[PDB]
Amino acid sequence: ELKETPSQTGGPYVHIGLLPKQANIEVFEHNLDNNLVQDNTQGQRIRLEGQVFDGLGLPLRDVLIEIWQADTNGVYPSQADTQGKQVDPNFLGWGRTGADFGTGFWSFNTIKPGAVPGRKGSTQAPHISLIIFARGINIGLHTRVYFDDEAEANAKDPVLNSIEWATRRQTLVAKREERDGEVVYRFDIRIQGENETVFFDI
Amino acid sequence: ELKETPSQTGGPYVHIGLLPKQANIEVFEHNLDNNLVQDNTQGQRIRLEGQVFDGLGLPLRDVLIEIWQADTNGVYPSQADTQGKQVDPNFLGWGRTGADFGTGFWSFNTIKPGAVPGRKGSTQAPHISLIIFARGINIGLHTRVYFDDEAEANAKDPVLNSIEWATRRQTLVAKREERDGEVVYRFDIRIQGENETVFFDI
Amino acid sequence: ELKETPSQTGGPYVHIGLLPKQANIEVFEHNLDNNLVQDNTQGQRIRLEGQVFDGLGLPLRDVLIEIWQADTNGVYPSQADTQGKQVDPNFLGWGRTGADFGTGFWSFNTIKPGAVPGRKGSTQAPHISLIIFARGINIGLHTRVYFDDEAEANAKDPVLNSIEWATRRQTLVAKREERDGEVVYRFDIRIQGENETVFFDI
Amino acid sequence: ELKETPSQTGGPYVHIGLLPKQANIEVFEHNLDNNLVQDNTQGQRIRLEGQVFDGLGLPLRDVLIEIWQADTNGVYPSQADTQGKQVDPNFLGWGRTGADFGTGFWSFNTIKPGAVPGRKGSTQAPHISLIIFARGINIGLHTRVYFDDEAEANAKDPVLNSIEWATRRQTLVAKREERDGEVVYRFDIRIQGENETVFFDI
Amino acid sequence: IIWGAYAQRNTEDHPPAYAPGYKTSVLRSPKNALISIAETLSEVTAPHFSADKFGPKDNDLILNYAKDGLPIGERVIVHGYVRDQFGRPVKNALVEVWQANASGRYRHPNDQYIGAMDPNFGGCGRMLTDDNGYYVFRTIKPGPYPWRNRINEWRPAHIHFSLIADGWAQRLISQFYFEGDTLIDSCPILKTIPSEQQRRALIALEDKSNFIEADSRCYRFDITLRGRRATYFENDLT
Amino acid sequence: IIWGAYAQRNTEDHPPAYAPGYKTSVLRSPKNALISIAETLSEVTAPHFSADKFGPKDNDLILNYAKDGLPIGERVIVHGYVRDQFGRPVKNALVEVWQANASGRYRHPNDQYIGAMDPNFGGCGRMLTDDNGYYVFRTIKPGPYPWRNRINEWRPAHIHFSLIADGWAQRLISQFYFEGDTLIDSCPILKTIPSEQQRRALIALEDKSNFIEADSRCYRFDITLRGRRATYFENDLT
Amino acid sequence: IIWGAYAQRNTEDHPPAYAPGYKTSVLRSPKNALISIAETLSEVTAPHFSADKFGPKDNDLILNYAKDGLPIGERVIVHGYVRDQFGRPVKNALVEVWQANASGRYRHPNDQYIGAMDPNFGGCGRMLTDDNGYYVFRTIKPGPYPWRNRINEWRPAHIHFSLIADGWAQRLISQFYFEGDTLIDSCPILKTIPSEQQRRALIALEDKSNFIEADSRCYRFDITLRGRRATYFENDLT
Amino acid sequence: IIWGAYAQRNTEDHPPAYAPGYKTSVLRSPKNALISIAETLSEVTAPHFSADKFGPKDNDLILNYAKDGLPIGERVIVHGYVRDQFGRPVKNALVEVWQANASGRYRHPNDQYIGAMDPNFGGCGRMLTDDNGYYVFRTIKPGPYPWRNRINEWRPAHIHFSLIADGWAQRLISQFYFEGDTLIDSCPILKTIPSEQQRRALIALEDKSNFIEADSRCYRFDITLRGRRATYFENDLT
Ligand SMILES: [Fe+3]
Ligand SMILES: [Fe+3]
Ligand SMILES: [Fe+3]
Ligand SMILES: [Fe+3]
Repeated sequence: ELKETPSQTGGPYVHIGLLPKQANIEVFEHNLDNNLVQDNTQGQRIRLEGQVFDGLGLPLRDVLIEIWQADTNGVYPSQADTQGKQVDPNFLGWGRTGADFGTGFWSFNTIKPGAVPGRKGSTQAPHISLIIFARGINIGLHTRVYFDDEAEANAKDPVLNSIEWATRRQTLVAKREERDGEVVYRFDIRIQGENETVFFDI
Repeated sequence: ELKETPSQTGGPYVHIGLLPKQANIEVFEHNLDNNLVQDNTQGQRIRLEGQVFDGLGLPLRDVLIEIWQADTNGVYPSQADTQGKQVDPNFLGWGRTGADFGTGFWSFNTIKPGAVPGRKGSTQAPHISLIIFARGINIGLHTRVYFDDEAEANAKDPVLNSIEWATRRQTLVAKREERDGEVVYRFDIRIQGENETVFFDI
Repeated sequence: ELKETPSQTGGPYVHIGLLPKQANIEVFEHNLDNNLVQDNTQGQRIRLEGQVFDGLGLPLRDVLIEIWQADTNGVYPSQADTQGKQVDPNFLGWGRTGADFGTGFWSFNTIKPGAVPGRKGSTQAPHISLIIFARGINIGLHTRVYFDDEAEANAKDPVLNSIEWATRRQTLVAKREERDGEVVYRFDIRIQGENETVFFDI
Repeated sequence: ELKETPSQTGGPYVHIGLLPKQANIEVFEHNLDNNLVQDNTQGQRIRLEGQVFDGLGLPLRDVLIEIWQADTNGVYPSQADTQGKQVDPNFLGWGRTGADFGTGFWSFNTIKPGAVPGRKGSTQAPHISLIIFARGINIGLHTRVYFDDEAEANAKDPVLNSIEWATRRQTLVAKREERDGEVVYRFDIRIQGENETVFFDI
Repeated sequence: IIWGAYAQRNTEDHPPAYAPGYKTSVLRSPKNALISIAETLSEVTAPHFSADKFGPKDNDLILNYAKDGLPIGERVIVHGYVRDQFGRPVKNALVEVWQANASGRYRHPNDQYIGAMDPNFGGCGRMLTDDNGYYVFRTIKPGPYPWRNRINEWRPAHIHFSLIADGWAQRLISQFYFEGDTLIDSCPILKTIPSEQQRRALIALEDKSNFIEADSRCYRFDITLRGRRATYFENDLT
Repeated sequence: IIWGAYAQRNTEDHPPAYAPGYKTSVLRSPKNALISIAETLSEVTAPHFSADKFGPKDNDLILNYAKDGLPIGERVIVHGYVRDQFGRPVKNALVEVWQANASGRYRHPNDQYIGAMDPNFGGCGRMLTDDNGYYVFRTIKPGPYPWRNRINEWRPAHIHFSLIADGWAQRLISQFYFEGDTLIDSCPILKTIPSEQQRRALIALEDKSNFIEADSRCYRFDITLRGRRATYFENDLT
Repeated sequence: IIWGAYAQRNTEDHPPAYAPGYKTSVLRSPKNALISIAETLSEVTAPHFSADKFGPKDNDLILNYAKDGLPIGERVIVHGYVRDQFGRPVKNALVEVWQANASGRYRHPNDQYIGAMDPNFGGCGRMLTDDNGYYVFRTIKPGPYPWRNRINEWRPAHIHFSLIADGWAQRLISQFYFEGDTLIDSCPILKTIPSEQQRRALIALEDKSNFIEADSRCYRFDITLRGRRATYFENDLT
Repeated sequence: IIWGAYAQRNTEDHPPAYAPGYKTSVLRSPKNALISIAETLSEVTAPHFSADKFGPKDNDLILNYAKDGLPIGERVIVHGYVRDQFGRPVKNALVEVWQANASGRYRHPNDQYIGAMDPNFGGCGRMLTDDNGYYVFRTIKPGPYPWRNRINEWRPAHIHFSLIADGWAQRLISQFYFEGDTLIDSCPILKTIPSEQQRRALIALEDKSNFIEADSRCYRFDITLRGRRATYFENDLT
């Protein structure tokens, strides 16, 4: 048996390789980005945005974020999804973005995901899987984003209920807002300190 | 090549050897102290004072402090100063003091230093280099003291601007006060915790 | 990665295994030989002949020679030929012979090859690849035979021009003769000494 | 005691570093060259020229040559000369040149040296010390150039007489010629083979 | 075959989050332990990237940004295999790489090192592994880079890489180094990895038989991702 | 897959041409160094031999020359695999072998050794490797042979072999020996090979589980040829 | 010669600030990493102390506080050289020392140990190194001292020392111990130093040829400070 | 002191002239042995070069050919000492160096390698050693270079150097390599040197304390020349 290749920080220039446009490098015709909504994509459009803070309360302006999620019916656009249901054909389920170098704000344009089956016949509340990479972070940090308007589903979610310190569950719930008809969920991530965001080993 | 001799704490009795008077030992005719102002020394006289706090917010009553600084024209009384300018002949540039065993207060009587050249043609804002030794401190901690009335010079200072967490820059600025015509700069040092003072590896 | 099996001399009896007829052993119904011309083979028939000399100027009477070459249009009868052209279907491209035990003369009946593409869009002059094995020779010696009536093509040949000692290029050119309407190219090989034949590491 | 740093070939581009002009690199204001005659230099002007041949009889077109010699009175322009005589003040005694890339010819403009003391009260015939470096030559080869018009002095020369194979002594004698009033000594060097030039370990 | 969960990540084979010798980790590491969860469909699935969107020079860092001429530096090919921990090839995984140029200079707004920029070098590439888990790209060997951790800190020459494969649980970003670089032994980033054998797993090896004469050297570097276990009894994934 | 050139032959893994301890090499070795060339289609191609022309006993040295009875000597099977240096099987390669009989006597006009000739033994065979690169032949173990290098020189028992495979650059002739023969350590021909590990690569190993009861012993011997590199960028072969 | 900056302090050669086995370091260590800076004139300069101000017995701890008689304890001379890391002598550096008496008792208000005070011993001295970087002082060997870290903690015999030299960056305070003291192996303060070789750099060695008959023993102890690099190209210090 | 002759060159510490693995030496090596002579004034003297003729950037390969910008590649300083075999410094010796650029490309008419040329790099420098035998120059680390010995031969990164010192007998040209380069072990030119210890004498060592932060690395490389013996009895030199 082999050992997993060890992780190393993405470093401060993670953009050169993963978001060349943000570093002003035009070498690719097709560029991966933070827009998961195609014209025919099904579902309600939402904007997910926030900042990532370090232990001093300062935003990380060099952080790279990716999200992975199911479509509107809770099916993953992946060959490993075993639900036997047809997934939305116009949905990648994944996106990548970088915090703005000046403000530290990051965002994605996506769709609110449907509920996905949990283990042993349970049902998971709607969520988006998120990972963070940056200078100073030796291994990508995994977390999840749940939605404050799904209180009933959140209360029965297996993963949230597996966090024994109940007070920390709230760090995983994004707050719904409405900027000009657009639905926006705000999710700030606190890497260290008070109200530290829960991170998972998945 | 040889390795530097490793540091060890000064320990609780650092006064016996470095400030015998504070320990009531009269063995030396000339005793090094915290008064850098001689009668003919040039410049404006100032008093620098403060306390050093541990991680519980309590003052260290066994701490030893030294300062090193330039004269009023920004020239160091050292053979290694390469400015080609004449230094004030009545100025050592260095002093040593201990916190009071009861209150924890420490002070120096010195002169406000002039601006010193920085690297690559830059100019440093006026500052005093300070080092702290005590029981519990394994290696002397280096910091600098800048002056709040030199806001314009501080804003352009190379070392202050090299601290990327801008919020921590303020821990290095002493506050000017005026007790009976005397100018006093108050500089408290917080070794650990909230508003922790910046320490440098020089 | 593995290392190539090391070479060893063919030894004095190399004929038992590679030309049993020359050693008077009839064990095979089909015997490999020095006649590359079949009745329907295309091209001009030529005879290639010569002797191989040792360092004393004496012929080797126990030497075994093989040649490998392209057909009349410069296509190799090999699956590794990538020209996309059809090769002559009645041509093996390879032959084997032994020097006569008494005189040391060797010969092949073949066809004059067409020019074959060289690297990077160049064109090679017509040539036959030749290898020599014998007692005393630890690794088969590779050389090439070019034709003196292809002076213009030879002058532009990449491999000949890669020999920096220009005077040695001539050892690789066979001389055209005409014995009773038959075209004969004479190519003597000098393994060692004056006018030593060029040998390649291919 | 330490061991001498081991020699390595100068390689094919020895000109970049030792004769940048021949490689078309103008980085130095003062360039070392093959002209040892300054306007006020004393002595008879001579031209020394020749070619260096490899074992096939072909000239080396990438060879670098230096010479070292005494002035017209046989004194070396070196602090290590112990004769107590004054040396010509307008004479370096050293020069460097490269063979022409096309013809292989090399030359120096210098002065015929005077006789220099040999060991134990002997007298050396007039000579120039010469060294050769090139791709393929692992250690610089040392030789000397004597003059055919100094037959009497050559016959008594200690170094020439130390060569026990008398027939090889002649390879060290250059031939005097006269091209338009100019005196020219021709000295060809044969690195290997017939009439191989004598090389010394000095 | 019915697939179950990915095997647990062995935390002792990776650096810890808090590693004081790498100074920026002090404020960017959680103080709470990670919460381990049992995997669901969310962790065992991942996106699919079609080869159709990749340009012909996406894996050729020597030519993909070349404008007026070739970039300056050492021509090298890097290749190898991506496998999971049980030795199975990882097919059609997205491999993205980025690095500095021959001077140790990154084409990034935040890099002010004096090492010279190369107008013909960009420094990023990508490729999909094939059915045998094989990948190959060509580039200029990067130069070591000074940075401020301690004042005179220098990263060994390295290429940053990222893999998105079959399951989100396999997501990994790391860096590989070059055989023999003396800076490898002093790097505080490489020293965040606890074991010497794991530090050696990030060193690409000189592959001499695969050098291309009068053209490019070659380094071999294999990558191992977490692997899925098969299920033969109860399947609790859903 | 687009194939490029064969990897360079590693000259340090082979004997040199001039090897004074093997006396006939003194006059049959070039004094000039070999000139290395970049490969073209001429070096990467080779002929194809059809199995149709091979007789049923071409790989059976015990019976292919038998007239009145069986040859005298030790019945042995030799088998193994031919691979290239990157481990790929070499398919349909022509393997030809020749050797002396049990007495150390060759059926050759120039052999006058007193060891007795065997009227039922010829000493040559051939075969094509299969798709796995496997070959197998049966023969009589040859006896060691005296020869005049120094006056009392003796070759260890050996079988001569030749391979014509996929590329002319792979062309190779060599000899293999038998595990345990004490003459192996004294042979000046085997000593022309510089390294001990390469000398050991020519020793066939006893393969006891493959002996055939009350019939024949068996030796295992694998052969490695030069291998081709694959090309992923410019293809300069033509 | 144009001097540039002092070489970077090698943090792995020194104790870390937070070292839980030395309990008072838990609240007196910064939680943030140190910020490294590029040196300026402020860091490369330092004060000068004139020999004129030093009394004749400042380096004689046996007599500088003696009133009615000699102090009780083991008479010892300690000497050695102060050099920078590139081996250059450190000239005219101020060396200050302090220690307990023969009982392990410090003449300090905060010391209440029952070990007896010695009315003829003070415990502090100072001296300037000479042009060869040499220093020499005489004292009474100090006794080991109990203290409250764990309840039964004992410091090995030690002398505290401080150096102010040519550059502020060289400023150093440490302690040296005596060859063979068994407490050296158990001291949590000495164990804050990560490497065994660095712990050994603080042990003064018995120097038997330099003992003074019927008078005093002698210990040799050298000290190494950070050294300045020379500049041959751009001088960015100012 | 009356100086006598230089000590005999130890031929076993140097490569032989004929070294078949380095192919061009086959035709460029004498077949006769060298004739050793007793030294005279001709061999113990050498020319003197005045510092006055050297330009200010002659030892700065980064800037001496820079036109529009800086050369691309790894900034490095190389320094060290030149001593004779008895350890005496070699003063005012002329040291000349030349090398390829970061791509392994030489600015020479005869170099056609595809590695890119750098318009701001020339590749040659020179300097005189000082009174302590010290030298220092700055350059771009050169890239390894393919060449035709065997077809896929590659020189490790190297800098060529030449010394003209006090006596003509000391005249030496050689090359130095960089610590850790894996090509060092395969180079047939380096392998012409018989002993492993002598091959190691050509490897420049990483000198980490002398790196210049955010600027350049540094390598240390010392050179040893033949030394003169002193005479105390008969002086037969003249
Ligand atoms: Fe990086
Ligand atoms: Fe103490
Ligand atoms: Fe045989
Ligand atoms: Fe070179």
